[PDB]
Amino acid sequence: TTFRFCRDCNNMLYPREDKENNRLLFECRTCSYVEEAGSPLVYRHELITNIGETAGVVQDIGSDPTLPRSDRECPKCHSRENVFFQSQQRRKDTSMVLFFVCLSCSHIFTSDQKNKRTQ
Amino acid sequence: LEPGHAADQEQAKLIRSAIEHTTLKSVTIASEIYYDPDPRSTVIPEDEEIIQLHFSLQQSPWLLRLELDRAAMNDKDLTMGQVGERIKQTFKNDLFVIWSEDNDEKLIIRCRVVAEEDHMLKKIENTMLENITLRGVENIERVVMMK
Amino acid sequence: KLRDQVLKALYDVLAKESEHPPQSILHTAKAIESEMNKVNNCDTNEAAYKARYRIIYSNVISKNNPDLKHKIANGDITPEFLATCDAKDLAPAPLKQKIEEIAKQNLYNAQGATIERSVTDRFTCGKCKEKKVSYYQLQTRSADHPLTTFCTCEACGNRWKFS
Ligand SMILES: [Zn+2]
Ligand SMILES: [Zn+2]
Ligand SMILES: [Zn+2]
Repeated sequence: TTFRFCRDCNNMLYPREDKENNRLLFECRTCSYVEEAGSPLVYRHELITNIGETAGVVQDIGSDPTLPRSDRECPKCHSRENVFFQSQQRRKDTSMVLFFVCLSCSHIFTSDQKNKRTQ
Repeated sequence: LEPGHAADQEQAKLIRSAIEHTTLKSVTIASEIYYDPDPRSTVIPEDEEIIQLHFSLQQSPWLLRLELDRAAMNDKDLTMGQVGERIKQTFKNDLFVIWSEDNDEKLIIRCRVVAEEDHMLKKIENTMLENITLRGVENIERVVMMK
Repeated sequence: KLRDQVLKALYDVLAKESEHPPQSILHTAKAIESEMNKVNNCDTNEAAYKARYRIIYSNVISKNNPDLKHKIANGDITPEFLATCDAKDLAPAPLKQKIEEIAKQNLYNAQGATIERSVTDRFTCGKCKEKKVSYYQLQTRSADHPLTTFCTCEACGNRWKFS
């Protein structure tokens, strides 16, 4: 849950209650700043998480020799200069989907054929 | 298995779901905490359909939302009622508990509490996990079937 | 007695969603209350009655809303059978097929690892004397002297060793 800090004293904003009006307010507990809530959702604790992620591409990935080159045509620029690798979420279950970094426009196409991502 | 019902596939996954230590923690997806002030209409518009029922037929504003997964909830044969009836009899008649049904796009268990009540709503956040059994014997995690 | 709770639920729900059925109200609601009243058990159940019917008439406001008349019936007969099962399976749309599509995905999870190992026809077994033996190189003392070689019989269970 996106969490805001205040101005000036720059600190953690803790949610307190507005009794007389029935609404939620974040406040600083070393200063005297208080502000309204942009949402009613205060705390989230994910257990079963849906995840499947790429890498930290610096675009300089093309400038690393130890990365393999396949030969698919990139969806947009059509250059057969790809470099690929598996999902960087190195968890035990995650699958063997290859991610292709087009060395011409830095587009990221996959090998997947069951689902779809704009990620 | 019992002499007779030993070669029955489904029969096997019925006993399975009665031995495996199934906690509320096993089926839970996300445990959220909302500031819902008027306990007669939910702030969340994906819940509106729920309250209509549990009113048609004095507490506190700090709501505690729980999303259960349909998938896990049918490996170990359970239904929303059974889940909800279990929490409501752990803290008994001092935690306002409600739950959806088995035909909504998303299952939800909404409960409210009854002088720092945001700090007592986490004492109880942990009990609703590592101290609550649904159906199964304790210490028996994972139960595999084999022919 | 508390049939009012039963009363309003039907009448109100089946006629207020949309004003489109008039006066057929005093037959849809009226008819399917004694069926629940004849089963309610004025106590007995203690809510196992409520639980069903209450939660039945909430399967009526959800995403099946095209089919969430009917009501208008296909043999509204479903409610006496809404006390056993309770139909239940019968209430969703093709989200049924999803529920039973999940069913299969759960059986596959229950069964365990399958011991698959390439068998050789270059082996004699004692138990069944068959030609179906797998082994695993290793290990004790490799080379000089020699090296162990432990087989197995996936038919019979026996184990021996070479050297
Ligand atoms: Zn401040
Ligand atoms: Zn490109
Ligand atoms: Zn053998």
